[PDB]
Amino acid sequence: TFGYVHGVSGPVVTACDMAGAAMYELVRVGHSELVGEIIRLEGDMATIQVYEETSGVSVGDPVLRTGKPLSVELGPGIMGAIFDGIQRPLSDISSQTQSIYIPRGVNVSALSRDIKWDFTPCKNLRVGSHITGGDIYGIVSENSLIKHKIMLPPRNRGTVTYIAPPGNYDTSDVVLELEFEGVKEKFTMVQVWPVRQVRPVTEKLPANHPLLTGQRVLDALFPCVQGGTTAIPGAFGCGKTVISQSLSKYSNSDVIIYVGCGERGNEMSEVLRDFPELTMEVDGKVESIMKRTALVANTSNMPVAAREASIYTGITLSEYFRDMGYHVSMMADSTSRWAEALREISGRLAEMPADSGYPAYLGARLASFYERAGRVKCLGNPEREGSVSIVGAVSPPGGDFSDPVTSATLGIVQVFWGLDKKLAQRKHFPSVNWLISYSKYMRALDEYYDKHFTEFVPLRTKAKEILQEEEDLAEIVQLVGKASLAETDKITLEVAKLIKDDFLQQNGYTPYDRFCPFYKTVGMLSNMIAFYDMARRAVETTAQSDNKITWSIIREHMGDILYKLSSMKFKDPLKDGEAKIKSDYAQLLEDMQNAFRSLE
Amino acid sequence: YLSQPRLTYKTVSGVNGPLVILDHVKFPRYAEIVHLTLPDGTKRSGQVLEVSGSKAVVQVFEGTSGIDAKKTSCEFTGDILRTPVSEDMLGRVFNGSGKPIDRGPVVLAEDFLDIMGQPINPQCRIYPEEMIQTGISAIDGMNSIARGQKIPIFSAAGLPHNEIAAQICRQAGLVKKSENFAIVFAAMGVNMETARFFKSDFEENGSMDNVCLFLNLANDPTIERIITPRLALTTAEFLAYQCEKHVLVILTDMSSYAEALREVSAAREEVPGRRGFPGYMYTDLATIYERAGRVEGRNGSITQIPILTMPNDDITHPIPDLTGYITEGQIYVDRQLHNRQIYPPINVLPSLSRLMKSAIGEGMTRKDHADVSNQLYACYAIGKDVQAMKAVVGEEALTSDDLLYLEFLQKFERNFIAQGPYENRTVFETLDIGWQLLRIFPKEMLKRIPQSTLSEFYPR
Amino acid sequence: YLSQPRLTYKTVSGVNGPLVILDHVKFPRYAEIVHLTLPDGTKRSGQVLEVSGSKAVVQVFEGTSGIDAKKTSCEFTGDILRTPVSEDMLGRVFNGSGKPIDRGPVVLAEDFLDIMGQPINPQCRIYPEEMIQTGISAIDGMNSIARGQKIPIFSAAGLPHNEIAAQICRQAGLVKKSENFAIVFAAMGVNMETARFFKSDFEENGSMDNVCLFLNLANDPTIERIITPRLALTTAEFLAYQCEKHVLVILTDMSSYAEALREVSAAREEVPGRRGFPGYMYTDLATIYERAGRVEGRNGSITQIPILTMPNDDITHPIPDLTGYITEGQIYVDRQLHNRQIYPPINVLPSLSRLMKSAIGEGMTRKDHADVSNQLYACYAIGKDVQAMKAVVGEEALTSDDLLYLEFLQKFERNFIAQGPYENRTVFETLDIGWQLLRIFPKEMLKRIPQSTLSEFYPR
Amino acid sequence: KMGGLTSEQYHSQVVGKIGYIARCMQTIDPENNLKKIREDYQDVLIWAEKNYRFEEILEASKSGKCPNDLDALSRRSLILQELLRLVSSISPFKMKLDLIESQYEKMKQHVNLWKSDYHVKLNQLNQLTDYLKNAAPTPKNNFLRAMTSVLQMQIAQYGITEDNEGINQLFKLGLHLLAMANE
Repeated sequence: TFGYVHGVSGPVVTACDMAGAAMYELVRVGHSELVGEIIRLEGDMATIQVYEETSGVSVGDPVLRTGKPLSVELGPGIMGAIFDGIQRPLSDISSQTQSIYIPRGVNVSALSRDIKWDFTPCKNLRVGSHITGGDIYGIVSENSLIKHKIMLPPRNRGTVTYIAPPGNYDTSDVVLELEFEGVKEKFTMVQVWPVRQVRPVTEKLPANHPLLTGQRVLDALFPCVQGGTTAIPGAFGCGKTVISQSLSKYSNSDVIIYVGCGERGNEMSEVLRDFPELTMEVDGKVESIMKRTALVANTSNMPVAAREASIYTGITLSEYFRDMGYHVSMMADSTSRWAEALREISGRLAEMPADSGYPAYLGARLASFYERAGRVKCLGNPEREGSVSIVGAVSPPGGDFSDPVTSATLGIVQVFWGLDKKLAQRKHFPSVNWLISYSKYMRALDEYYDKHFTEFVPLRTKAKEILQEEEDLAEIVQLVGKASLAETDKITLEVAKLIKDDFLQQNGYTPYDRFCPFYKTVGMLSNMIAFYDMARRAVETTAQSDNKITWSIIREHMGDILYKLSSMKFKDPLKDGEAKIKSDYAQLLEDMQNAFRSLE
Repeated sequence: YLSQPRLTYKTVSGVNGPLVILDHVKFPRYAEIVHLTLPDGTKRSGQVLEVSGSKAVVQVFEGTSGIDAKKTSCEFTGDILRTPVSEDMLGRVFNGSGKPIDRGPVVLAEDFLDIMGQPINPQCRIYPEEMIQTGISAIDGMNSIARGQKIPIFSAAGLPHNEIAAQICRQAGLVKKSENFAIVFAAMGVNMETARFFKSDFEENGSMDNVCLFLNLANDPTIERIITPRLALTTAEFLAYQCEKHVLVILTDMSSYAEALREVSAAREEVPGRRGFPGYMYTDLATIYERAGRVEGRNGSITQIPILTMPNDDITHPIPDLTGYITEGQIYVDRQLHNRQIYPPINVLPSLSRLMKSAIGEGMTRKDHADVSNQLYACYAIGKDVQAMKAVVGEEALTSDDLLYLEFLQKFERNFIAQGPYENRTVFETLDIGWQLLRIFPKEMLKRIPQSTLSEFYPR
Repeated sequence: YLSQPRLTYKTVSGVNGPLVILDHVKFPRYAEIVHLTLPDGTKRSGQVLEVSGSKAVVQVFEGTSGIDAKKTSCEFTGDILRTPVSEDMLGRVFNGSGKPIDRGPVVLAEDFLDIMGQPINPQCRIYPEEMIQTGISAIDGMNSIARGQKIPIFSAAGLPHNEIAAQICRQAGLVKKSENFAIVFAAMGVNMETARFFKSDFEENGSMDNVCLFLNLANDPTIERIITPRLALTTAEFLAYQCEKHVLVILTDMSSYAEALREVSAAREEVPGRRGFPGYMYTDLATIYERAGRVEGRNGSITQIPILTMPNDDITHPIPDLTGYITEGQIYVDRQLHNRQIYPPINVLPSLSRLMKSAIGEGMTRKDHADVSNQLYACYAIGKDVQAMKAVVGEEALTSDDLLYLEFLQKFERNFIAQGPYENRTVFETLDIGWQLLRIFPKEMLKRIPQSTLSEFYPR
Repeated sequence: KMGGLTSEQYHSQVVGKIGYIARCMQTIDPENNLKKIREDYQDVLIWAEKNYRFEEILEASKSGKCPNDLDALSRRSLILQELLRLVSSISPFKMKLDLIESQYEKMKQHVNLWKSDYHVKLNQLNQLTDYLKNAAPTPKNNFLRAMTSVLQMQIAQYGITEDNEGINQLFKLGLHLLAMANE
């Protein structure tokens, strides 16, 4: 090892005496050991792109070869940690140096080698067992929520020569040692994986289970699945935090991985303040979400090669926790700020531009990234199954979905929750547009619904029809004068507003509307569409009978039924049980049926 | 045979981009094939892109991540890329480079064929004239397809071009006026949903002992998307011009092929064309599309149906624009018709088939095919003109004939185009529907149909 | 320290452009500082720009005129640009390279700081809370600025943004609830009349003791324009994070900084980028705009106010477009308001402050701030629409409630926006003016003010 | 091997799965008493009952002697794994060799085991069992422990596959008490 510096011109260092140095390997330049990466070889010389500031590097300085590309450390110490695109432990730099800056050429391990971890081996394993790549051979009790499963790296195999008893070990002790063909491998609690390589699985399964968020919209009208791909608009004043807060607090996920890819300086200071404050309830107790969450945090002035490799660090962490058997949901905030760092890294290398200056390989990257999500059957013996759900965020200039990044990401992803600012200014929350949003996972969730909530899909189609009809009846009510209104259309324009105001609108600052279970959702939609059906038939039967019914009689014969409909969304799911709310909704149904028979 | 030992060089002069440069090579041969073994034992393969004296420039199919200039060992094969080809390849699944991914053995070759092919003497061809009946009235009745044609599907992202393709595949057959296709499927850069869809649809709505798949997915090497359609087409040419079968080749997302091609071109700083694509993209797509037709003396054929995705629904982008200059028509899949829940969402005005005039008519389908087609085209265009005039002058400023056109438009889009995804319309049913649509107008408005055809077919 | 003697070289091997190429340099260090002595005796200064073996390429600040390769000497300093910093720098005028231009001595140093600086740990920064009071009601009252924000001013050529900058500089301070404050001013690429105006206006309005002025002129070396904002921000960081003051940093015409960046990029033989400017301009602007904010454990802040001129009044030029991706909000200096003889010509409809919600409220300014601002914005937009309708409908066919939205317009532009270049209005005076304007409408028309506040502040 | 299962990788995974089935068997029945079950898995238990090294069974798989259909092995392994889960969840109590084979062949004939409701009820029972491994003596912890022991014995006496509404009642009662606030 130990080449030397031959020339420096900007961020580009040239190193001599680097004979056996691989491409895209990482190196440390100078006496402060700045981190850089090899981008070209020529004879005995290597061309290095340095990530930090090269100001002060002289000729003859050392160059240390690391031997591996950009990789991540995977072991106990990830939950509640705060990293960046290079996986530097920000909250440990902050406390070991006692300065408010990130030092230049700082070399600290991502997982601390001081904590003693509680490790218990697999009770069936003994000297002579046949263990392959992926097998869980121990468990570290990370915290009260997450059990950390110790797995063999995906490429090893052999017979157990030694396995450690239960006890306390740090992430440097040899906990396993196996043998193959006369060669020994020692393995500790931490394994290293390159971030640009997909982790192996046994098979990629189709996604057929819902991702419960807790909002009535996004769970009825635009469903996502466990293993899916979503995209939202990341803009100012659109009410965007509902998505990440719902995912973190009330969701069926086990592990959460949040990624900022070059956010503003004060926008990161808000996430790093809010996220350690959210809480969940588990087994009756209240715990912090940072017991099952990891954050990757970059700002606009951090190295451009960390604002680009952030997405890969995040997806590798989530693929590491998917291989244990968990269901992970990753969230990448402002994927556009990643695409811009991509374009800038290209520009530095003097590469031919493509449409709008972005590199040639933009759609290839954006597609091979989202192809890393999904449900899988995990490699290894104890027969588990995991999942990774990716939620990206795009920032189109002025709400224009023609930028190359927005066009590509809308071509790829299957769901699209369209947050709107217009609805936010009207105090309509969650401000989802319901007219430009979509979801193409609705045919995969068909055995699930038909097995668990049989009478739901018809209600979904009916509600979508009603909400579309109230909208394409707009010029009819403006260019004409609200009077030439067939009674079917009066019934629509009233019940659709009932839906818009008492189903699609939810308020998190309450004790009853933070979380809406799905039985409550299907009940609240069934009562509304059943009303609609009965009130529509009552009118269109007595069409020519000299007893013309109009909405004016329907709104006077049932003046409390309508209130109780508009009051369905106050039934607490905790202070009232599930059978109680079911019986209340059934009573309201029978009262509706009565008060509709006592009208004919 | 090549009976001499192979030479192995550890003399790498420099790695850069996707290109490795070797020196001290002994009589380097252009387009040769190289086998590289990396310092950690992994194996990759490359092709020589330029030779000069003792230097050779190899382009690795899997990339140059991990290669060094002291321990990577390259072994020169001594010959161009030849693929092993047989007839057992029907009923098998390979990846984009030709290895088995269905837990079976490697191909026991009947022959070894050069995957670049050979341009067919233009004198030894036969003009294709036997019409394929796809059972889709928007293609059969207005953009008819002959057996031997090359006709792509111009679609966009999010539209249903895959189901259109699979329906053509499972419904297609000759016209019965008074035995089957062997499918070769290559996909370049697809996602797992698409491969699952096609595999499930082949082995359910038909048979899988007549299909040969070459699956290169979205998390696979980019530079190996360049040789996948050529492997597919070499297999097709062996099955068609030597074993005398009728092959149907489906190449999915030529856009991903074109983008891998742009990436390799930009890697070594060549002259661009529009929007950065290499200047030789026409001459490169033409070596793929032109391997489709019939020849004199042999009873096989090759019908190609590429599938495209037009960026931003723009048909002037380099990919659709250069594709339309090479192929014999195109089937245009529209977004405006998808948003109205119409299937198949085929817009017939930007569609075309260049071999229709010779495949329809008396003794082939029926005497009146061409006139009905031309009249439907004229009426559809005038209806779409009226539809845009009324958006300015209002509903109540139109004439008595503009309303006839606006009625034709609705009934055409809902009765002729819209079909249903498992419905197989014989071409005579399509022509009867066309005449039922043309009877909206008095026979004097139909100014493209001769009089002796209107005397026989209009009153009925 | 550095106790080894320095080396002088008489080994100049080339001169071209602003670059001198020296050979036989012992261990050339990148970005080092060099002192050149010309054949006759004049002394110039330079910075090492490229290093290769025993060879250095020095960029000379004052040019390469009269430099020959046989008698010019270059003495190498041994280190990089470190500036001296102390608290006595408040009340002084330096030039772009940091030497006194106010007839005073040199800075006696409290420390030597590297002007490149290190990034702030994203985990130590906290959220901006209190308010920075500029004394301009168009900014204070409706586009409030928080302690730690970064909010630019967008203008054009000929518009009066330098007088706005001067008024902000000589009025800004902290809100007097019921003062550790300093200002660092960086003028880049200004002509001599602008520099005279700044210098005299600051030093004669009795305020030049909480100001540090860095003046860079349009005929100064173009390398000093690259290091001017980094000296300004190094001084600001010393003041705020070691002496615990509240610093406001004003940087005038970042467009001139971008032009100097383009020049020193093209000197490195780099191919231009999109529309002229380098491809790495985002990172270079971000290493400037992100040296700001509050931090944990210190009682000081840094607030930044970049000022730009939009070339061709375009909002999508690279400089405004990239400054929008790093900063939080914008102020707009308008040309229709300037031609109508209104000062300051600030357009409040397109302007925004993304962190106003944090700067205002109870205990920071007053409990009625947000509602007064919302109502003033609403009434202003409605009055503009009313003045649009008045031109086609006629002034004799307007309502009585549309005649109120047309008196509010005149009174708002002439009494609230239009201020006076030497008139200091505290936040409470601004809000009282807002209420005097809102009392034009009956209490029942002010829809955006809650009734619990229309009871306390309306009846006065 | 659709995408990443190289020959070396595929056959290493096969050898690992064979070893895992051997270990699950040795744990589910240390003293041979389910002769029917140890007979049904004979072709995969032979390669472990006599000592072959890792490479010997590896070359046996590459040749073709030992089973090498990773999917068949996976679906045969999930059954024994869920059997071990059922007989190790109810640890203090026990089950006798008639109900064991009853439940085993009720699992063997399921369409998809991972989509069954024996899997679901085992998930629920294991949730309850895992909350009580290091709990703190309290009212709700003691109540959960009592109801959990009653549930374990009822499952040891009846079974998990067939419907037994006492077991369902105790299940939903324990799962509602577990998620009840400790205040």
